[PDB]
Amino acid sequence: MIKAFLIERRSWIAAFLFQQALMLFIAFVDPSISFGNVLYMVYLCILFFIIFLWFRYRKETAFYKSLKTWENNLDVTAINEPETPFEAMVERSIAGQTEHLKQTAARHRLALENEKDELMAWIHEVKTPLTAMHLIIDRMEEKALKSQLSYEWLRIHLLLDQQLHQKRISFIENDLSVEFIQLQPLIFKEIKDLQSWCIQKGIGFDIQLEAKEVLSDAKWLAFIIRQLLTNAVKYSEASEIEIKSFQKGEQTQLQVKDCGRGIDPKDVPRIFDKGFTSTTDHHDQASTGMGLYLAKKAAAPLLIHIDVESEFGAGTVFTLTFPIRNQFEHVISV
Amino acid sequence: MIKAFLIERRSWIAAFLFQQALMLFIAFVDPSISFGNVLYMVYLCILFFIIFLWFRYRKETAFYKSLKTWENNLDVTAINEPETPFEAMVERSIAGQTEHLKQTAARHRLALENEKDELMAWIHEVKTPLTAMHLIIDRMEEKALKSQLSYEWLRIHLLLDQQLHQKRISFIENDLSVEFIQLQPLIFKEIKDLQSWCIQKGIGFDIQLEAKEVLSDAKWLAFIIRQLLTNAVKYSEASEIEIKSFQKGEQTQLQVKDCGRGIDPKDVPRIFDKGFTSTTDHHDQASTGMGLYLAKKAAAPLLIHIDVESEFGAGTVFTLTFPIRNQFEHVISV
Amino acid sequence: ILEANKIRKSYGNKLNKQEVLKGIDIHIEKGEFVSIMGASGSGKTTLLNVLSSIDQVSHGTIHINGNDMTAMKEKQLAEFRKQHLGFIFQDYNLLDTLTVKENILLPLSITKLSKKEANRKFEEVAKELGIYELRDKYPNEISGGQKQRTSAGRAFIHDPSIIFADEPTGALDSKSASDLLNKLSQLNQKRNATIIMVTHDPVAASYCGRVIFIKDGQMYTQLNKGGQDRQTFFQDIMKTQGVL
Amino acid sequence: ILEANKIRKSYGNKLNKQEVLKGIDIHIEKGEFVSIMGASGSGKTTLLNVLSSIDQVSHGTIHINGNDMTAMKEKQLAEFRKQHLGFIFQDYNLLDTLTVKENILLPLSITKLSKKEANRKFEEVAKELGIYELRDKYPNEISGGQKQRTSAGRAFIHDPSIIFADEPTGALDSKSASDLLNKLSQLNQKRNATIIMVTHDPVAASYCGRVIFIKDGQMYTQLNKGGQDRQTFFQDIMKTQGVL
Amino acid sequence: MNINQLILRNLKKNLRNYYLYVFALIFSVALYFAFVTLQYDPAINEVKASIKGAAAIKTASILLVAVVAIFILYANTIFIKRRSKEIGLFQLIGMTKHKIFRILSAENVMLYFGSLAIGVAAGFSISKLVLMILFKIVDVKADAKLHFSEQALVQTVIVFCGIYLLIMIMNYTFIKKQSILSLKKISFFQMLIGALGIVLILTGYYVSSELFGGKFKTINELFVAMSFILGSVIIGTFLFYKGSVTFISNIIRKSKGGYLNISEVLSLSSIMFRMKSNALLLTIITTVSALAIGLLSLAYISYYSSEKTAEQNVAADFSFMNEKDAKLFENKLRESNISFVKKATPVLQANVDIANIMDGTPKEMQGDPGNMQLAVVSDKDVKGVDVAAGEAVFSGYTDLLQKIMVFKDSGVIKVKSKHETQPLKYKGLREEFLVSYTFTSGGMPAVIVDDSLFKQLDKDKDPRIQLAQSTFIGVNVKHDDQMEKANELFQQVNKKNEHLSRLDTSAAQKSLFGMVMFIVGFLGLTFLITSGCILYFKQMGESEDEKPSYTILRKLGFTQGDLIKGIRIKQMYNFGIPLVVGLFHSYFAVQSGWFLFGSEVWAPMIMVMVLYTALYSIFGFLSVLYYKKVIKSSL
Ligand SMILES: CCCCCCCC/C=C/CCCCCCCC(=O)O[C@H](COC(=O)CCCCCCCCCCCCCCC)COP(=O)(O)OCCN
Ligand SMILES: CCCCCCCC/C=C\CCCCCCCC(=O)O
Ligand SMILES: CCCCCCCC/C=C\CCCCCCCC(=O)O
Repeated sequence: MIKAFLIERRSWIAAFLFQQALMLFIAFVDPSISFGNVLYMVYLCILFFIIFLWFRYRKETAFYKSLKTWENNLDVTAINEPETPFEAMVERSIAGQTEHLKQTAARHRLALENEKDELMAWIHEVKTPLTAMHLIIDRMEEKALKSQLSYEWLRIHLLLDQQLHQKRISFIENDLSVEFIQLQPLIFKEIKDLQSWCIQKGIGFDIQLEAKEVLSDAKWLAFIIRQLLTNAVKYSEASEIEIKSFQKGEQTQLQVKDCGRGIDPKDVPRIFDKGFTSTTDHHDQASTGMGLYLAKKAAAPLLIHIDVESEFGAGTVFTLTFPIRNQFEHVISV
Repeated sequence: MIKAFLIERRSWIAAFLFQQALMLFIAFVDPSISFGNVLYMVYLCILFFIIFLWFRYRKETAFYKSLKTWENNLDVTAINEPETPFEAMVERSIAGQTEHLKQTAARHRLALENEKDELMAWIHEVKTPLTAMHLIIDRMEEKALKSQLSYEWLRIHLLLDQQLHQKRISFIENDLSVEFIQLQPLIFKEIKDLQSWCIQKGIGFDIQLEAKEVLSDAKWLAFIIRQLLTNAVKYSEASEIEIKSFQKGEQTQLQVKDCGRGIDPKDVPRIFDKGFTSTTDHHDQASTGMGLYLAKKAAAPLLIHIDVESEFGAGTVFTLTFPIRNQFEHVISV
Repeated sequence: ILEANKIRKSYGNKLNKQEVLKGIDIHIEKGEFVSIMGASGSGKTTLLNVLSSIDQVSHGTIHINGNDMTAMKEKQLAEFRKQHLGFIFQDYNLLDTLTVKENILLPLSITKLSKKEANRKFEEVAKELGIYELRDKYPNEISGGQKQRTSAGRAFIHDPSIIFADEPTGALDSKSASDLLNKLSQLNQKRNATIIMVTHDPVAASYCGRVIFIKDGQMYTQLNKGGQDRQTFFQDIMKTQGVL
Repeated sequence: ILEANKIRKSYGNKLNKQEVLKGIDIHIEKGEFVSIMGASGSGKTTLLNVLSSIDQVSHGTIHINGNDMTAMKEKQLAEFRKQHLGFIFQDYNLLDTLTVKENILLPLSITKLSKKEANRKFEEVAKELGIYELRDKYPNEISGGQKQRTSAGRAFIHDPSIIFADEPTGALDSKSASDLLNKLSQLNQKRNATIIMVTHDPVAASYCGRVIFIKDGQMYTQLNKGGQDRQTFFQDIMKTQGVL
Repeated sequence: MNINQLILRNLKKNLRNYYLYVFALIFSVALYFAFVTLQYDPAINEVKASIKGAAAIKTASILLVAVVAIFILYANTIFIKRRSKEIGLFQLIGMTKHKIFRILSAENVMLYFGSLAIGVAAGFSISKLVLMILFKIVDVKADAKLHFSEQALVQTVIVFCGIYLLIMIMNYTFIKKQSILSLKKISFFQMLIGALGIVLILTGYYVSSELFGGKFKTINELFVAMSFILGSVIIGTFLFYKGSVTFISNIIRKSKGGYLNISEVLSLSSIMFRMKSNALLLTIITTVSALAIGLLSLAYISYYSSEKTAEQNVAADFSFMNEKDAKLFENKLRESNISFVKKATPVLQANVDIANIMDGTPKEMQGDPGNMQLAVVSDKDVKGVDVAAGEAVFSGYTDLLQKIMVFKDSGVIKVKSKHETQPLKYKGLREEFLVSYTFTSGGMPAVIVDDSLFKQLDKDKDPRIQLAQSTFIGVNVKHDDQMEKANELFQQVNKKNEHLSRLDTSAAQKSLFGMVMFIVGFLGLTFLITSGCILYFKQMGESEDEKPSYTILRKLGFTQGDLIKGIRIKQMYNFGIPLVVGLFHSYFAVQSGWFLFGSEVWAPMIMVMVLYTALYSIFGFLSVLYYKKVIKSSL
């Protein structure tokens, strides 16, 4: 910063040099003043001025280098504390702009909180009507039209549950609760929830649970089981779903099998991708293609591995590998 | 700021004074050099230095005071273009900070607009199955069950319409379309839309419209009229709603009157507030209480005055004052 | 007298965000001896720090004696912290070169109360804490259970509005701990002075009137005692701690 | 590891002579955190000088892992202590002209080890002591606790067996002292290393597992803790220090 | 770890901390080079006085080098004791004792030799300013030239190489002596010590008040009082610091009660704790400062009154004792276009007894009281007074003799004639002088008698005590004109230089005392710049050994704006207490023998004390700067 400092202060230096130049020049018009002595004076002034300039340089060219230090890389606190009054105001302005940015960030956070609160308000104001509609629907007599109405109600109820679980996958971290789960009551509850779809599509359930106890999150395990059963029912017609749970080693596994169309091998690794919809059938457009992705995302913290084995024209096999009991102590204690 | 400048540049003044003292001393101790010329030079140079200090003060004080006016004001251009490299560095740093703030704010706004669009798409994909159930269910035979189902469907559709217009109230100005509207067909359509509730509650309608043609926007006016009729139906039991539209001077007045429980005079000014719910009866808890607020907010861009005249135990009269045709000339042209 | 709503502190290294306060709301009536206790990884220490002026608030507001002090300013905050809010640190913090009377009278020397008023105030304070016979001893000659009493007397002399005690009886034996707690309770009973105290020892907090169980930056219920003996409240506190 | 048996130091300056130590017997095993507490004027510092091989001995047999410090020369003894011992002092001795990394890596610069192993050792030590983020700061701009933690970590870079440590709490407040003692206790459990603290502060000594009280010949009492909860042991050590 | 990097970083740290040491080295080297260049200049021979002129600069150089050597050695033994933790740690790490020596000796030779090389180059630059300063105190109209004088280079290099060798030998022993270790209430003794110190100092002053005048009436008794006073003052100064400060501070502390603010806390704690430890240092500083100030003030007092003493010593502008030489000088003045006034008055050397007139003691012997030599003149030749019979009037004032021999009012004077004695009385004392010092012994006044009485006294004319010439032919000059031409004419009149002029004596006195003033002033400046640095380093250590206190205080509510305010008063007291004692010593040294030198005081002392105080204060402020630097980093 030699050149920058010199350009910054090129008036005071000119003042002093003009002083000494005038002192030398008044030596040629006055016979009462010699030349060597005046040269000596100018020599003892040049030396002093040079030393003073160097010291003032090395003191003063620090803050404006700290400013360039802070500009882009890192170290928000790089700027040195002001010592002269002039730098104090620059520091105050920068700090004021920074705190203004922080206040804007806080206001944006408040706006996001308000929007999310209105989102849950709408969620509850929509979730009450579904219960009211179910209560009203459970009063009718005819077969076909009532079955269609129940199918529509179950479709909307499942869609709203998927949306609520998608909203809750952000806060699953603070809502996890691991305990012993009995597979048979959960499977019966899922079957009862999906009764209308199975009745309309003529799909039965084969319950063979060798293992009856599992260790995971009951709510999310029920979510995954319900999603798998819904997918199997939708993608299969006039087929029986075989649900088998067996203990392999020290880890429990649950298998759901359907005799539906199956998944093409080229799209099997991409079934769990977010928003994925198969182009094989036009009816897949109605499917949101979000249940598998949410189930995989929620199963990862639960130490459950999801495997898919699908052959076209044969069916699809889904297996969930429950974690060992000892692996949850590290989660409860920490 | 005189003191703040004379304290910041004390070193140069001290150095100048010391140089003058050195010159005087060396001139004194030497017999060759006289001792009047140096004194006269000292006096003249001191006065010139005073003028030079004033001149230097002016520029830097002006620029820095401009910068300090910039930091806390509503003028972003209050910073002058830098003339010396240090001010260039300061301006560059401030410009970089402003660029970062602008980038992050733009990213935040674009993101939030993205979730808003996704939410709107979800709302559409949720309201479509309501039409699906309407199409499926407009075939019922039993009178009471069909009436109850129609009442529930109408309530849900009214909730969805209120939510849709709450979403569109941020762009209502971009949806305005001035055209001549026949009030009678619109009122008949609104009455036929609320047929189920009136059939259930035995509510009749009296239609006496002296004025038939108005100038406004179809969608928002229809929404406001539907909300007013829905509130009148909900707050009335086994009463006939009379709608009167007559021309008063140069402004069209539309009156909505019902023979329900009315509105308490203390609560009359507060109905227009967002989310207001009457505490007289617990049946109003399920009501959002935002339809009146949405209607009032939509009436302002339409230049329509909303009047309220209610009596406790008698009924509520809702009056809408349409603006003059010539008052739309200034809005349409712009 | 204290009133805070939706307080939130984010302590991070500008690379990792780990909030520790989740919008704590607390109300304290003047003349109450409340306590804050619970767990070891919570932010109760940070909560006590942020209630005072030692640390700012990232999101929220706090009111002391009605006077809002949330906008804050260094020269104003320092004056407010000096003119009120007596403190009792965990450490003794006694200047060794000075005697027991100079340490007590030093905070009052930036007000110029002449000499008679200062002597009268010191007489009144020292008559109640039982340290009047130690007007000339040095801190390196008295027992470890009397320096804490001297610090408490220092904190109580300029009659502040709210007194923040941060683990007072943490490094003392049972006898001196009980003596100091009894002295604190008597001083609170006689002259109206709110004390907010953070303790890890249940029998130390048994002398209180209210207890707040901060857990993971949340509220997790509150106790109130009331018209009950110290023993039953002690057992209830122990049971509540055992539940957590 | 070490065995104290009839350890005595000779004297005889001018005419007046005193024998501070009059019989020393300790038999301790690896993975211990013994605190040789005592009383003022009992020559505990002299016990450090004799035990740490800093001061030459005259009587008694001491075996450091089966090696007697009287069985080799002064240069060999210096090499033995520099390759098998580590020290922590009351006041940290940190050069200002170096960094927090170079300060810790200075002991293992003369041995001429390859850079990668030294970097790995510093990485693991700094991560397990919590100062890795302060990797290249200067000791001018760090807190009081971090300087002492760096000094402690310096004595762990060359993997010694016995960690001599004078009072590491002289110029620290309660929070920093508790943090440092917690870190030392965590260090003891992970890697087998004997720590012999010598302090006269019950708060610091309550973190140990064995306390030895020296009156004149280190035979007064011997507490053992066993299954306490860091508070009953605190009261026990207070009572033992107060009975005499 | 690339030891060179460690050495470089240590040197960079050392430069920014001890900069006063570097400034002192450069100043000392420059001044020594300037004196050695000035000594060998052939133009120095224009300084003509009793002392040669080129043999005093040698003494000044020898005096200067010892002061510089002592200061350098003490500073370098202060510095090494602040590096003991580092040495202990390096010995624990595994380095030998022959590598620490190199590590902390290679970062010092570069600094020392850089200072030595820079100082020489700024010493050839001030070698003419020193000449011009010298040729203005002694009035000489010569010219000064700029040259190098290569002998000064050799002398300076050799001297400072020897000093550095001593430094290195001193450093090595300390390193080869270190061990691997090192890594309230007032008694009844301090009260007695303080009381004894104050009493001894006061007694020294009171005894010093008499000296020249009264008792001690010989040469082997005065040199006893001088030794007693010097010893008493030095011992009292030493005992003042050990006990007499603690007593006063303790009284002040246990007089406030229990109400103390921040300033009193800091000041009392610092002074009471630390002022006792440095007792030998402060004594040396105070005594040497007093000595320098007193000597300079006395030299200035003597040099100030040269004009008046030269005008008093010779009554007229010229004085002549031979008629042939006087007529020769008037002959040379005849054709010089300069007119003169000549006047002659006979003088009688007669002895009388005035033993009854002094108000002091008869023991002030200084000759036989009945045989004092006095000058007797008539009244007709005197144009100022008209005396009568039996009345005697004196001449001159001579402030010196008034204190030695006080004069009472009118009495009786017995004339010690051959065979008669006419009593007279003392009428009054005049102030002007009428006879040169040749005829009036040392400074004894002259009597005035009536013409009729003179006509009998000159008739007597006892020839036993008469001088060579009993006549006062002394020529005057007209109003201000070219006196210098008449001056060299007078110079060439007397090849034996036996007469007296009114300018040569003044010039000789001015030169003789101007040289002394020059030398003493420069040595005093060097001592001031030397002592300031030592005090600064001691205060640096004291400030670094108190940082915890500031941290504790900064937790109860106090801000830096109050800590610095207290530090101001602390530094004021710490740097002011050693100064007032020195000022008192010097002031009581000056006002006991001032009449032996000049006739006017209060002009020099104020100027000298003001200069000394200003320089001492500019050394004082930097300590406050260092304290401000330390306080900030004690959060
Ligand atoms: C004749 C009457 C004398 C009265 C007493 C006057 C003495 C008062 C003044 C001395 C002025 C000194 C001015 C410099 C002070 C600046 C302090 C400072 O920080 O200097 C630091 C450097 O310090 C130095 O280098 C000082 C070395 C020379 C000291 C000044 C002396 C210059 C020559 C002496 C004059 C020679 C002629 C004397 C004849 C009158 C700057 O920071 P850094 O070390 O570069 O950064 C560290 C890198 N990590
Ligand atoms: C006699 C010729 C000149 C001799 C060399 C000059 C001696 C050193 C003088 C001053 C050095 C510059 C001072 C440093 C700048 C800071 C001063 C300030 O801030 O007030
Ligand atoms: C007769 C001449 C008198 C000269 C007076 C000199 C005035 C003071 C001179 C220079 C002071 C320089 C102060 C620089 C020290 C910086 C402080 C620091 O950072 O350590």
